[PDB]
Amino acid sequence: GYVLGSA
Amino acid sequence: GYVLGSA
Amino acid sequence: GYVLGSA
Amino acid sequence: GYVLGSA
Amino acid sequence: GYVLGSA
Amino acid sequence: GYVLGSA
Amino acid sequence: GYVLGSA
Amino acid sequence: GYVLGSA
Repeated sequence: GYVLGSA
Repeated sequence: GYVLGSA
Repeated sequence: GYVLGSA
Repeated sequence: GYVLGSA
Repeated sequence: GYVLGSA
Repeated sequence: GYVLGSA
Repeated sequence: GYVLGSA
Repeated sequence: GYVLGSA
C-alpha cells in the first residue's frame, strides 16, 4: 500500500 | 494538488 | 489542504 | 495504515 | 508542509 | 512538493 | 513504521 | 518500505 499527498 | 491512499 | 487516515 | 495532514 | 505517520 | 510513504 | 513532519 | 518528503 501507499499514501501520497501534494505539498 | 491531490491526496491518495491505498485501502 | 487535506487530512486523511486509514480506518 | 497511515495518517496524513497538510500543514 | 505536511505531517505523516504510519498506523 | 510532495510527501509519500509506504503502507 | 515512520513519523515525518515539515519544519 | 520508505518515507519521502520534499523540503
